[PDB]
Parts: sequence; structure tokens; C-alpha cells
Amino acid sequence: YATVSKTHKTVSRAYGGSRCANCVKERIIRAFLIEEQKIVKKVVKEQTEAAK
Amino acid sequence: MRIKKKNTRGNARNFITRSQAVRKLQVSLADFRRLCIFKGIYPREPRNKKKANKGSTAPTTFYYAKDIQYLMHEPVLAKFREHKTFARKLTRALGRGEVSSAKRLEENRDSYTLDHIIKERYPSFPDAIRDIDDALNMLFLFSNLPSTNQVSSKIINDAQKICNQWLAYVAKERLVRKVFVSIKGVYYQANIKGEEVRWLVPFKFPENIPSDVDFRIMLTFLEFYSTLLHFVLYKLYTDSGLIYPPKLDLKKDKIISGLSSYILESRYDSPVASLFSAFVFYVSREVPIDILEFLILSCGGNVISEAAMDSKVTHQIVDRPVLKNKVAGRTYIQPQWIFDCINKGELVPANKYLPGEALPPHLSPWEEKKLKMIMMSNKQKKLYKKMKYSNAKKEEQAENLKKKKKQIAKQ
Amino acid sequence: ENTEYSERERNFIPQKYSALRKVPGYGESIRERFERSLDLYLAPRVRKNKLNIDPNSLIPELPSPKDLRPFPIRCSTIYAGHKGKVRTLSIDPSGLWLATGSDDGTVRVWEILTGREVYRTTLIDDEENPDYHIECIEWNPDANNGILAVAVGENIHLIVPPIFGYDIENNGKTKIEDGFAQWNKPSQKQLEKDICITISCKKTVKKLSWHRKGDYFVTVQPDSGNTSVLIHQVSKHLTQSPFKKSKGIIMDAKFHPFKPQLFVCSQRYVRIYDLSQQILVKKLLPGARWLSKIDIHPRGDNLIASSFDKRVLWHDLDLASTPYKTLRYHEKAVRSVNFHKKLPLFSSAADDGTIHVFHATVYDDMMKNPMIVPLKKLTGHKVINSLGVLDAIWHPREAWLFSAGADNTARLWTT
Amino acid sequence: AREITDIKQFLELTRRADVKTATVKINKKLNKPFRQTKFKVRGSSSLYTLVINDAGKAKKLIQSLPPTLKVNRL
Amino acid sequence: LNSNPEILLRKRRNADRTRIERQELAKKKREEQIKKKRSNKNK
RNA sequence: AGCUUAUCACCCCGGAAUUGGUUUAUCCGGAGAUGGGGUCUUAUGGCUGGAAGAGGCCAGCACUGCUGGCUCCGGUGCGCUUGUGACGGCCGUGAAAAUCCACAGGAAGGAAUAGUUUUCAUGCCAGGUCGUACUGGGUCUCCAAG
RNA sequence: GAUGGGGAAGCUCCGUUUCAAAGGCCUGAUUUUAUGCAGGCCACCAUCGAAAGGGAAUCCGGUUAAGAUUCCGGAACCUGG
Repeated sequence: YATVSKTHKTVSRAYGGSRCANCVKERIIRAFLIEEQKIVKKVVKEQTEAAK
Repeated sequence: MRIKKKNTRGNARNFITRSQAVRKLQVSLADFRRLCIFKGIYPREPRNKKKANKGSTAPTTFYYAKDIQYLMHEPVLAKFREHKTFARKLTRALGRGEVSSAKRLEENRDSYTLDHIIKERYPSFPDAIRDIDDALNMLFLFSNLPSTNQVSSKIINDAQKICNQWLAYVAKERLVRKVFVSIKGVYYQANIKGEEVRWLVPFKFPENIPSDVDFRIMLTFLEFYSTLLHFVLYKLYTDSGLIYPPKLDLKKDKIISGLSSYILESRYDSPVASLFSAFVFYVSREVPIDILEFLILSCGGNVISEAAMDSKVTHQIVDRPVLKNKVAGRTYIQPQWIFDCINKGELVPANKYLPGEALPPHLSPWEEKKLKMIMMSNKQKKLYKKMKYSNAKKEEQAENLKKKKKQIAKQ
Repeated sequence: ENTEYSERERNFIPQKYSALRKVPGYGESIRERFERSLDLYLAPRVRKNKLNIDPNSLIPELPSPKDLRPFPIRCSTIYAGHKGKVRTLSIDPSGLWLATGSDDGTVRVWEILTGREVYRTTLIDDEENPDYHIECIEWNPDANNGILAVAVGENIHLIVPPIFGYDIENNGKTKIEDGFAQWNKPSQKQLEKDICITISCKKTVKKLSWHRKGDYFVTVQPDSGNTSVLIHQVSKHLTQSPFKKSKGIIMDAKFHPFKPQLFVCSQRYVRIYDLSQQILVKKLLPGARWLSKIDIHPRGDNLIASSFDKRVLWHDLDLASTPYKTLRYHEKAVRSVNFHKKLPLFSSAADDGTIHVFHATVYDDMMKNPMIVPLKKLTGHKVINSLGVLDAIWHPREAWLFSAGADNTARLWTT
Repeated sequence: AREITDIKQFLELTRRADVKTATVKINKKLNKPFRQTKFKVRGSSSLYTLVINDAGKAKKLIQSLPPTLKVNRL
Repeated sequence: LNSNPEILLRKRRNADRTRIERQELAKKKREEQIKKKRSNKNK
């Protein structure tokens, strides 16, 4: 592989050279859900602090 | 042989990184850069950056391996260590309390000399003249600067003495060819054996010393240039048959303290060196006698300074708003006459520089292609576009100058 | 003063000091010397050679275009009054009737000289329907038939109007109706619209190319993968694929002028397939990312390629796989380039609304590279919606160039 | 070894002037026999061989060969 | 082309940043010295 | 070395159960099958160059080689060696390093008498030393025709 | 199996990370009471051990008194610059 062009070795995608694009979607969805929950957790923290 | 790693041959080992060079030399960056300046070494850029920098894309600075290796053998490296050891031992004595021991140690120390650096840096005498421009500029700048906590008074005095000796040698041999005056200061272009060396001379006015600049590098540059100019002046004096060092008359030093102070003695070939021949020029108080006197002395006869103990002259230089007396025996000419006379070299008429008269401006002495371009290649097309843009930008120099001249001509 | 440091060629403002005494001191002298000293021992020194060649020397010493006349210089006829934008053009073999196709669902025929809209036909009742529209139209190269192929949606319509006369029209119709994706006989509405036969595949007919034999023609079906190209014959109403497996999306495909091989212009490559054995004869690697239209010299010795990415290329079938010369001058995508059938000329069309005509000599057998030079920049088309000359076709025998644009007004150019 | 169908590429390779010798191989085949022939040149990276079937094309290629290039038969 | 030989100098990057940093450092050092002189007189 | 070529696997439409698909071996499908449309992994085969100028099979003369032909088109496994692809399970979840390759990453550098990048193609130079002979009931080992 | 250590009178035995100051990368205008060096990051740590383990790359034809992936002809492929 030290002489083959990167075009054959790498596909035009994020994580293309090490992932099949199926788990990439899963991890993207997981990250988005984690961010949404963190926003929800911060909202819950603000609600709790509104009383104390 | 076995596999050879990519970053082990070629540009990888041909150039050594500055950080790696410092580690190899085991010398502080200050001393390393001092040695580099003394040897006149500079960084270099290979045709490929990543290849030289072990395949890593970083803004690394590269230096030639051979030059650095040769530097390691310089005695100046050992002299630096000797100086550091002496300083440590002197601090030890000072802390102990035996001042006499510190004085004895100081009386034994000797400073290193860059004589052997100059020999290899400038194998032939003409080479030194071919690059003494920067040395002269730095010396002339420092000679006018005031002493501060950074620069000692002795250094400035030595620089001023070197500048005065150089000016005296130039005046005695009348090697001045072209001169110029600008905002940055007055420019002098002498001809030392044909090298047409140019050197800036700033006005003799106070200069502010901002803290932004670092004189430490300037101190080392001046230290090197001092020895360089000393050797050059000694060689020139020996070639011209003049005694060296040239003694100075203390009586003149008290009065004028300048060009005429140095009485150089042993033991004419160009029109510029013949202007004002056998003439005597009077100089007023307003003009910079330091600059004017040197020009007249190099060009023609002597000059009578406005200074006194506090006539047979033919011309008088004055820049007063209104002429005072205008004795019939003295021709009144503005200072611009001397510069224009030197630039022209044929004694430009004096009837254009009378006192109060407007001075003339001073000038420094120095259709089918549209379709045919289709067949041009990408690189050729870009090159042609760049050339066209360069032509257009240069055309502006004339267009905006002619337009402004037209605007000025209205009145 | 607002400029940053190191971009200060003039480090001060020159002033007209009336007198020497008024000249003030300079406080930046220390700064200048400090900067010079730093540059001396820190600025990377690079050895280089400063160019001094004449700027105009780079221009090649090509023959003067005016000496290669005649070539089109101005627009002489305009087919104004079109309801829709003329997407395609089609000049008959006799060079008498110029057919036009637009998105208004109506095909219009304009005389080459008089410019009268002699005949019209409607293909789609829903002129405003965005699902599909007239894609391309082409006249049958064979004479004595007067058959106009009209590609609208998936329906390929062969039209034989009353323009050419009974005998020629009768022969053309008999050629079409000789059979006694799928082929279906025209309906009453189609018959009223002078449609002689209808052919419909699963995908839309984005492009069409006829063969000089008068029976074989090819269609390009983007977003069809294996079935991106299909070969059709009128003489038997038979459809066959040029090869069993087409790779990638394909934009255009045209038969060789005389050889039994079909050129396939893939998105990134142009390939030659011999229909006798369906074997890949050669592959072309143009210096452009995405070809737009393919063109073949009538002599069959040189090939022209056009690309949407500002690139138009000249290809030689004997030089190498790469283009012989790469041309890139248009301000927008090069929509189409068409060779001249008889004269040694060709012109390129781009979305910028500017048409260029190039003279090109093609040696039949001499071992010398072709000589191609520009002739004239043609202007007059209006750029609309970032689009320009959609199509352009040369006269069968004269040095005239038909044109079509998004401005709903086809044009004809004459010397 | 490599095979190329670009006649002009072969001519340019021969025109390089940095090739000592070239060889043309005559062959016989049938589909109606025909005198198949091959043109071969020596390249720095790999040998380049050109396949020619028409006799006239082979004669034209032979004529196009610069006189400075020697052509050893077979 | 007959291009004449020359020796080009590459841009000394970060010169303006270095100048600004030195000016800020000089100002800070002056302020610190003034403060130290103020403090040392009240011991 | 240049074209063509993949079972498996992957993606889109479709939403099955009135239960469908299928291997020698029976497992899979609302966690998306039958069905329709596309993607590439190219091992392995088909054509060409190397390449018939090689080898082999014949024929004439010289009397010391030359001179002339063929070197073609098929079928096939209860025979045997080997590789490859997905499977069935067993229970011991199953050597390391050198070397090479892959990606989250966006500091660094990129312009008007040659701005950066060279995983594209070609041209240029170099690759030390050690053994290579033979042999191989009392050491091991690779192929096994009808 | 040294390395830093411990026991042994000693020829020597233990111990392989063992409470060793056990090296390997980068930046800066030259570091301000004036040219003696400052700062940013990781914490493993030699070697030997296989001609049946992994591996960068040669195929064919011919040739000898004994040698062939080496010798000759043709055509190949790997690494570094």
C-alpha cells in the first residue's frame, strides 16, 4: 500500500478508510443523542436550581 | 542492504533543524546566534519542506549541515566558555567579599578577536569593500545615537571615531561620486577602488530609542563591524601611504570635533573630485556644517566654519528666510546647489539657487492576442496573466504621476 | 497608515520641505537598521533567477485567423417568438428546415433562411409539468425519409410532418411502420400530432445520437447503471445494449462515423466499444473531471470532448489516451462543441452566452499533429439563470452555425 | 512488456532518438489468411509493442521511421 | 528566458507579532518597575 | 503489464403471516424477506503484449551448418494433489515483535517578471558481506503415472 | 541477560524494573539592573534467542569437465535518493 494512490486506499467519506459507513451513522446518531440529553440534563439542572 | 528509512537520507540529513542544531552544538541560543552572525551564516529553504523536516509539515527553520559543522571548530566557541567561566568565578569573588581578587582576575582576562573570522569570511580584500555597506550604515547610525544603559559610551565613541576616520580618508582621497538627501538622511556613494560603496548618513539630530528594538543583536553587529572597519581602514591607509592610526588635533577637537580634527598625513582624477577647485565656501549657522563641510572638502577646496573663537572667500552658503547683508564679495547660494552640483558634476548654474528663490525638485541620481490566448496552457495562461498585471501596475506609476502633475499645473 | 507591517514599500510620506533647515530628524532610522540586521541573519536566502522575457512572447505564433476565412462573424437570423427555452437543435440533412425543441412541450421547425415557423407539433399537453419535458430532437441523417426523432420523457417519438412532401413522407412512414423497453403503435392523439411510432424505456431519454446508416441510433439514460445506454434500430423495432455491464453514470454516446463501434462518454472517461463483438477497444482519459458532450471528426481521425467544469479538450485517437491539447477559456460550463461536417472548422458552446469558432486541419494519413487555431469570438446570446448557448449545430454544407439558448430565442449565425 | 495501440505514441518513442535499435516482426494468421505484423521498440521502463494488421499501415510506419534508427528484422 | 541570477529572501513571518509582544512586554516591565519602586519606599 | 471478470457483502424502493427464501448439511425475514433497481472487494478464469524470434515433432543437402513445414480445435470425473468462498459445530475464546498501511484532529504554509502541494505519469543514480561444489538397522524432510 | 543493587573470604549466586539523577522531541527577535538560558510534552529503559515463525522484489530459454531463480540472451519486479 506504500505506493498505491490514496484514492484506491481511501473512500471519499468521513472515517472512510476504517469504517463501512454503517457504524459511522450509528456513532453520529449516538453523539447527537448524547448532545440532546446533555442539553436536557442542563435544563433539568436549571429547573432544580430554580428552587434552591 | 536492508530497508532504508525514508527520513534518514537526502534532505533529511542534509539540513539540520535549528532546535536540533542548538542541541548538537550544546550552546545557548544567544551564543549560537552570536556565532552565526559572526560567521555570516543564514537559514536556507529546500525545494521540499516536509522531506527535510523528517516528513513533518511544520514551520521549521533549516541550516546547512556543513556550515554548522565547520562552526564547531571555531575558537570563538571556546572563548565564550572561557568568558562564562570567568564571569562565574568573578561573581564568586564578589559574593565572597575579596574585591582585590576580582580586580586581579579582571586584569588577567583578554577578549577574543574576530581576525580569523574576517579572513575566511572575506578571503580577498575587495570582498570586504563589496559588503562594507551594512557595516558603514550601522556605524553611522550608532555614532549619532546617545549612550544608554544598554549601549556603553565607549562603544559609541569608538563608532564615532571609526566614522570620522573613514570620512577623513574619503575626503583626503576625494572618492565621492554621487550624493543624495532623503527623509531617512543623507546618502553618500563613494568609489573605493571601483566598488561604488553606498552608505546612509542620518541627520545629526536626537533620535528616540524605543524599547521595542533589541540592541543585543545590534551590539554584536557593531562589535564585528568595528574590527571589520578597523582592518579596512588600516589596509586603505597602507595602500595610500598614510600613517595609521591618524592622530587628531585636540585643539580642533575642542572647536569643531569632526572631520578637520583628524590630521592625517602621508608620513584629483574625476570631475566630481575637482568641483569647487581652489574655492573657499562660507557656511551659515542653519546648514548642517557636518554634512556640508565633508562634501565641499571632498569635492574642492576648504571650508570656513560658522564657528569662531567663542574675506578671500568666493561663495557663501546660507538658508536664512531673508538674506542679512549679501556682501558683494560673497556669492549667496542655497545648500541645494552643492547636491545638484555633485549630481550633475558640471557646476550647475548658481543663478537658480539664490537665497529665497524657490528650489527645483531634487531627483535621486539612481490586438488578436485575446483569441490567441485560448491555445495557451494553464500554467502559461497564469504566467501571462501575472505578466499583464505586473505591466498594468507599473503603468500606474506613470499614469498617477502625470495626473498629479496635471492637477499641480493648475496653479 | 492602515496597512500592516512588511507591506510598507514606502515607509513614510514624502514631503515638500521648502528649506534644508526645515528638514526634521528621522526617528525610524533605528527601526530600519534593526529590521535590515534581522533580515540579514534570519531571512531565508533562496537562490533564484529573475525572468526578463517579453510578456507577449508567450503567445504562440499561430497563423493569423483572418487568413483562414471564411468563418462566421455575426448573427444573421433570429428565431424569436419561442414560447419555451430552446434546449436542442436539429438541422435536416438537406439543410433546409431547422427543428427546435423547448420545455413548452412543442417542437417548432424554422426555415434556415426565411426563419418562418412553418410547422409545429405538441408532445406533452402539460406544458408546465416539471416531471418531464422535451429532452432532445435529431433528424435522421439518411436522406429521402425526413424523419425527426423527438425525445420527450421516456417516450421517443419519430415525427414525419407534411413539410417534405408525400413521396418522401410516405417512404419515411413505411420505414418507421415496418414491424409486421417496448415499441407501441401511435395512438389517435399521437397520429394527430404526426407521431409515427412511440418507444418508451423505464428511464428518461436525456440524450440521443443518430447513425449515418439511417437505422441505428443510441440513447443515454442517466441514473440507470447497467442500462445507461441502449442501441435501437428502426428497421426491426429491436433494442439491444452496447455491453452487458456499464460502469458509472454516462452523459453521451455517439456512433463512429463509419466504423462499427459506438463511443460511450462516461462521466470521467470516453470508451470505444466494437458492436460486432461488444469488446472495449480503447479508453480515453481526458484531462477534465466531468465530460458534457462528445464529438467525433467526420474523418474519424480526431475526437473532441467537452466538460461542464470549464474544460474543452481535443483528443487524438492515435496520439495517446490523454488529450492532445487542453483548452480552457470559457467563463462558464462548456455546454457543447460540434464539428463541422464538411469544412475543417468547429465551434464550442458555453453557458456564458459566448460562442467561439476554431479552424482545425485534420491530416488523413500524414504523421503530423492537427493544427487548431481560434478564429472569432461570437457574441449576441443572453445569459439567463446562469445558462447560455444550450445547443449549436453547423450547416451541413455551409459555414453557418445554428444556436440555441435559455432566452427562448434560437439564433443562426452567418459569415 | 507492454502493448499500445497508439501509432503516434510509437512514432514519438522512435523519434526520441535515444533508442539504439528497433524490430518489426512478421506473422501469419487467419480468420482468409492475413499477414499480421508487429512493431516493437525498447523503452527505459518497459518494452513497447505495436500490433499492426494492414500491410499498408505497416509500410507507412516503416517509412515514418527516422533514418537514424536501425531496424533489425525479426 | 535568459533570466538573470538573483537571491530571493523569504518573508520573516511573525515579525509583527514579535514586535507587538515586545511592546507589551516593555510596557509591562515598565509598569512593574514603577510599582516596585512605589512599594520599596514604604517598608 | 493492459482490458474483461466475484460468491459473499453493502445501499435504495417495496412491507411479508393466506408465512415465503434456500443449503448436501436449515437457518433466515416488521431488528425489513420474496420481488425490482444500483455499489465494490477481482482471488480465479477469457483476450493481448513477453511470444514464437523459444522449445519440441519432421524433411534436403553439406559433410560442417544452413535451409523449409506443424507446433491446431475439443469433450470429461464414483479416479488423485493443491488453492480459494461462505458454512456445521468443538470449548482452547484462543503467540509476539519488526515493518507497512488506515482515520477524530485543523497549528502550520499558499500570489501578480515562476504562490503552496506531487499518494498522477515519465526521465536519472545506487543497493555491501556471508553459503551456493558434491554425499546426505544405526536423524528429519518436498511429487507420487497407467 | 547486563543495567542500579544485595549475599558470598573468594572462583561467584540472586535478581529484568527491581524505591537509580537509567532520555528523547519541540519552541524563542538574543534571556532587560543588559549579550553566563528560558519555556512546552511522554515516562520505556540494552542485548541474544527461528537457515521449518512474519518478510521487498526474477520468469523463460540455452550453456559446463563439475555451477544455475547465480553463468549468457530476452523480458521482469522491490527499497532509498
